[PDB]
Amino acid sequence: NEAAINQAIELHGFPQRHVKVGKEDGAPVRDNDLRRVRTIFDPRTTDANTAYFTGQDVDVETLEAHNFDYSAIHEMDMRNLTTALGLPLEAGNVGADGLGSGKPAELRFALLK
Amino acid sequence: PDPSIDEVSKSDWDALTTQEQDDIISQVENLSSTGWVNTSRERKAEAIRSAIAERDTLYSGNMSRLPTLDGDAEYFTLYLSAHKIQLFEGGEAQSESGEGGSVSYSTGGGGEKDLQKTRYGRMALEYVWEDNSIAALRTY
Amino acid sequence: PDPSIDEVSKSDWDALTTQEQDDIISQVENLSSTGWVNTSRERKAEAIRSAIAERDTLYSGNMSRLPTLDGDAEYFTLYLSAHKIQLFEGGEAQSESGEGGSVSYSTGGGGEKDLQKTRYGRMALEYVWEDNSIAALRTY
Amino acid sequence: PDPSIDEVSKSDWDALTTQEQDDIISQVENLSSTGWVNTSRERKAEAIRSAIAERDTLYSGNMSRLPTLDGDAEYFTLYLSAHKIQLFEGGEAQSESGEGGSVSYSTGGGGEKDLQKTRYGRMALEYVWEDNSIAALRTY
Amino acid sequence: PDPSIDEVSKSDWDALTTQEQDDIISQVENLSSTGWVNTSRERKAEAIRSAIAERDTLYSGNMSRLPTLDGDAEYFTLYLSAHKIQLFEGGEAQSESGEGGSVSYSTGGGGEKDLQKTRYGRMALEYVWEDNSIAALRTY
Amino acid sequence: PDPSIDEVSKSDWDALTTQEQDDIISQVENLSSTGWVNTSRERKAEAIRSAIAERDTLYSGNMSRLPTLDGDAEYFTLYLSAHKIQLFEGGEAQSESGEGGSVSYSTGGGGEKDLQKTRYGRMALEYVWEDNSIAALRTY
Amino acid sequence: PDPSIDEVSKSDWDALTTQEQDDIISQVENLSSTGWVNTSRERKAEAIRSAIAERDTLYSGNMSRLPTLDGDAEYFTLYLSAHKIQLFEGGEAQSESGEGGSVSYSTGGGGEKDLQKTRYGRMALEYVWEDNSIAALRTY
Amino acid sequence: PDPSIDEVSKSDWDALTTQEQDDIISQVENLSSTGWVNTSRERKAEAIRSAIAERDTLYSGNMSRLPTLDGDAEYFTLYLSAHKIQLFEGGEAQSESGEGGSVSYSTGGGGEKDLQKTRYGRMALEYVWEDNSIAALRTY
Ligand SMILES: [Mg+2]
Ligand SMILES: [Mg+2]
Ligand SMILES: [Mg+2]
Ligand SMILES: [Mg+2]
Ligand SMILES: [Mg+2]
Repeated sequence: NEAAINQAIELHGFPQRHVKVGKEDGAPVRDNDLRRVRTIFDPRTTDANTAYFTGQDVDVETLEAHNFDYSAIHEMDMRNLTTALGLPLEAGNVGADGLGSGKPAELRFALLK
Repeated sequence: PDPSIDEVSKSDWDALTTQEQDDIISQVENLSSTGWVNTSRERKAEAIRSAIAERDTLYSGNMSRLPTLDGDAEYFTLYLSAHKIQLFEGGEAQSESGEGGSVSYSTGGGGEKDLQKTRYGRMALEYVWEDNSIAALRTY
Repeated sequence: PDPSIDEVSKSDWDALTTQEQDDIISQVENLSSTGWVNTSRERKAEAIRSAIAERDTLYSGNMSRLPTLDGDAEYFTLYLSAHKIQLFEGGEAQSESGEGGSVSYSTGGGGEKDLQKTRYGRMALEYVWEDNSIAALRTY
Repeated sequence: PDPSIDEVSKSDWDALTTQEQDDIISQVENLSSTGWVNTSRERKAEAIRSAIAERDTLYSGNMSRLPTLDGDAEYFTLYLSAHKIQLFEGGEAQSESGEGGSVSYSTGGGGEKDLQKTRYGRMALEYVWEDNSIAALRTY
Repeated sequence: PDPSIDEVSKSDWDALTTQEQDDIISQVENLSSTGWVNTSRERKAEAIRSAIAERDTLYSGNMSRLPTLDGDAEYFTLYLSAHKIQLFEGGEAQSESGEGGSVSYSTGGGGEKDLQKTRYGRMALEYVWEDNSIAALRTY
Repeated sequence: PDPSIDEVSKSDWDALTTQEQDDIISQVENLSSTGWVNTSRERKAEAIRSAIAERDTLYSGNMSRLPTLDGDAEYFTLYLSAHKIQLFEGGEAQSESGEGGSVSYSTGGGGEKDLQKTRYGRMALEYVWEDNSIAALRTY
Repeated sequence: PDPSIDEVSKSDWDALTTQEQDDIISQVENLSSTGWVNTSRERKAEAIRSAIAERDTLYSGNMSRLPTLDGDAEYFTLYLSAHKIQLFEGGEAQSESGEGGSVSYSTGGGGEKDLQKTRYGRMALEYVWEDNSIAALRTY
Repeated sequence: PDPSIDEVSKSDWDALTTQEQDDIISQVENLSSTGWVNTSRERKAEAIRSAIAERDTLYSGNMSRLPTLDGDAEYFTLYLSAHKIQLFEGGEAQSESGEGGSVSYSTGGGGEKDLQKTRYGRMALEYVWEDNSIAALRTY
C-alpha cells in the first residue's frame, strides 16, 4: 500500500501539462514538428513568470491533479498494522474523534498495561 | 515495373529511362477504365513526378513513431497520381450526358479538402490515417 | 481457385501462373451480373493486386486479441477487389438513361469514406468491424 | 431442398452436387417476381456461397447466452443470399421507366449500412438483433 | 381453410396437401385487389412458409407474462405473408404512370425497418406491440 | 343491417348468411363515393372479417375503468373496414391524373403508423383514444 | 526548367530569358489537360510572376520554427500558378453543355476562401498547413 | 511598367503620362482571359485610380505594428483593380449561355462583404489579413 501510494502521488498528485497542436479537423502535425514545439514549451527552461504567444490553433491543456484521499488510506493502513501488532493507533501517529478524553481514552492504555 | 514507384524519389524519376517512366505510367493508366487516353504523356508524367515529390514531403516520416504512410507505398503513390491526373481534367463527373444517353455517378457532396474531392483521393486517404494526427511526444 | 485469394500476398500474386490469376479474376467477376467485361484484364488484375496489398497492409493485425478482419478473408478480398474495379469504372451509377429507357438505384448521397461510397465497399466494411477503433491494451 | 441452406457451410456447399445447389438456387429465385433470370448461374451460386460464408463468420456465436442469429437460419440465409443477388445488379430501383410507362418503389434512403440498402437486407437484419450490441459478460 | 394459418408451423406447412396450401394461399390473395396474380404459386407459397417460420421464431414467446403477439395470429400471419409477397414484387409503388394515366400513393418516406416500409407490414406491426421492448423480469 | 357489425365476432361472421354479410358490405361501401366497385366481394368480406377480429383483439378491454373503444363500435368497425379495403388497393391517392385531367388530395405526410396513413384510419383513430396509453392501476 | 520555379523570386523572374520563362510556363501547362492553350502567353506569365511574388510574401517565413511551406516549393508554386490561371479564365467549371453533350464536375459548394474555391488551390492548400495558425512563441 | 502600380498614389496617377497609365492598364488586362475588351479605357483607368485611392486610405497604416498590407502591394493593387473592373460590369458570372450551350462556375458560396463577392476580391483579401482585426496596443 505504501509503494502504491508513493507511485500514485508521482503520477496523479502533481498536475501535468498537455500541449495540443493544430486545429480540430485541421492539417495533421507529425512528430518531427512536435520536437520543435517541445523545444519551446520545455519545463526544463520555463520560469514562474513565462508568457506564451500563439495563433488560435494551439492549446496548452492541463492534466489537473486527480485528487484522492491517501490520508484516509494511511489511517486505514496504520489502523490495520497497529491493531494487528496490538499497539494503540496513537503510537502510529494517527488520531481519533471522541476517544481522546475520559475513560474512553484510558481503556486503550489499560489494555496496553 | 522493374524500378517500382515506391523505390524512386523526384530526382530518381528524372534519372529513369523513358521506358521505365512509361512502365510506371502504364501501371497508373490501369486505375481508370478509360486510361485517360486523351491526356498527353507529359501531363501523366508531371502528375506522377508531383505525386512522388508530394509523398516524400507531405506523407513521409512519423507520428508517435508510427509511419505516417501506413499502407502500401506502391498503391499510395499510384492513387495519389490518379488523383492528380483526374484533377488535371476538372475532377470527377457527377453526371455525363451525350447523344441522349446519360449517367450519374453517386459522388455526392464528397467533403471539402483535397483528397476527399475524388475517388482516387478517397482511396489514398485510408493509407495515411485519413489525414488524422495521432502524433505524440514526451519530455525526457 | 486452387490457390485461394486469401492464401496469397502481393509477392505471391506476382508469382502465380496466368491460369491461377485468371481463376481468381473469374471468381471476382462473379460479384457483378455485368462482369466488368468491357474493362480489360490488366485493370481487373491491378484492382485484385491492390486489394491483396491493401488487405495485408491496412486490414492486417489485431484490435485487442481479436483479428482486425473478423469475416471470411476470401470474400473480404473479393469484395475489396470488386470495390476497386467499380471505382476504376467511375463508381456507383446512381442513375442511367437512354433509348433502353431509364433507371435510378436509390443510393442517396451515401457516406464520405471510400468503402461507404459503393455496394461492394459497404459489404466489405462489415468484415472489418465497420472501420471502428475497438482496440484496447494495458500495462503489465 | 434435400440438404437445406442452413445445414451447409462453405466447404459443404462446394461438396454438393449441381442438382443440390440448383434446388437451393431455385429456392432463392422464389424471393423475386423476376427470378433474376438475366443473371447467370455462377453469380447466384457465388451470392449463396458468400451468404453461407458470411453467416458462418459475421452472424455466428453468442451474444450473452443467446445466439446472435435468433430467427430461422434457413430464411436468414435465403434473405442474405437475395441481398447479394441484388447488389450484383446495382442497388434497389428507386424508379424504373420503359416506353413511357414508369414506376417508383417508395424505398426511401433506408440507412447507411449495407443491409439497410435493400429490402432483403432489411428483412435479414431483423433475424440478427437488428445489428444491436446486447452482449454482456461477468468476472469469475 | 380447414387447417388455419395460425395452427401450422413450418414443418406442418410442408406436410399439408396442395389443396390445404392453396386454400391458405387463396386467403392471402384476398389481402390485395390485384391478388398478386402475375406472381407464381411457388413465390406466394415461399412467402407464406417464410411468414410462418418468422412468426414462430421472431414473433413467438412472452414479453412480460403475456404473449409478444397480442392480436389475432391468423390475420397477423396473413399480413406478414402479404408484406413478404409485396417485397418479392419490389415493395410499395410510390407512383405509377402510363397511357392509363398517372397516380401517386401518398406514402412519404415512411420508417426505416422492414415492417414500417409497406402497408401490410404496418398492419402487422400493431399486432406485436409495435416492435417495442416492453418486457420485464425480477429476481426471486 | 339486421345483425349489426358491432354485434358479431369472427366466428359469428363465418356463421352469417351471405345476405347478412352482403348487407354489412353494402353499409361499408357507403363510406366511399367510388364504392370500391372494381374490388371483388371476397376482398371486402376479408377486410370486414379482419376488422371484426382486430377490434375484438387489439381494440377491446379497458384503460382504467374506461372502455378502450369509447366511440360507437358500429362506426368504428365500419371505418376500420374501410381503412383495410383502401389498403388492399395501394392506400391513399395523393394525386390522380388521366386524359389531361388532374387532382391532388391534400393528404400530406400523414404520420407514420397504420391508422394515421388513411382518412378512414384517422376517423377510426378518434374512437380509440387516438392510440394513447392512458391506463392506470394500483396495489390493494 | 534549368532554373526551377523555387530557385527564383519576382526580380529574378523579370531577369530570366524568354526561353527560361517559357520552359517554366511549359511546366505549368502540364497541370491541365486543356493546357490553357486559348489563354495568351503573357497572361500565364503574369499568373506565374504573381504566384512567385505571393509565395515569397504570403507563404514565406516560419511558425513555431516550422517552415510555413512544408511541401515541395516547386509543386506549390506550380499549383498556385495554375490556381491563378484558372481564376483568370473565370474559375472552376461546375457544369458544361452544348452540341458535344453535357457534363457536371461534382464540386459541391466548396469553401469560402480562394484556395478552397478551385482544385489547384486545394492541392496547394495542403502544402501550407491548410492555412492554419500553428505558430507558437515564448518569453526568454 | 516603368512606374509600378505600388509606386504611385492618386495624385501621382493623375500626373502620369497616358503611356504609363496604358502600361499599367495593360498589366491589369492580363488578369482576365477576356481582357475586358468591351469596357472603355476611361472606366479601367477610373477603376485603377479608385484601387490606388482605396489602398492608400482603407488598406494603409499599421496593425499591431505589422503593415495592414502584408502581401505584395503590386499584385494587391492589381487584384483590387480587377475586382473594381469586374464590379463595373456586374457580379461574378454564376452561369453563361450562348446561342447554344452553357457554362456555370460555382463562383458563389462566399460571405457578403464586397471582396468576398468576386474571384479577384477573394485573392486581394488574402494580402490584407482577410480583413481580420489583429491590432493591439498598450499603456506606456
Ligand atoms: Mg476507413
Ligand atoms: Mg395502435
Ligand atoms: Mg423488429
Ligand atoms: Mg492533408
Ligand atoms: Mg490564406
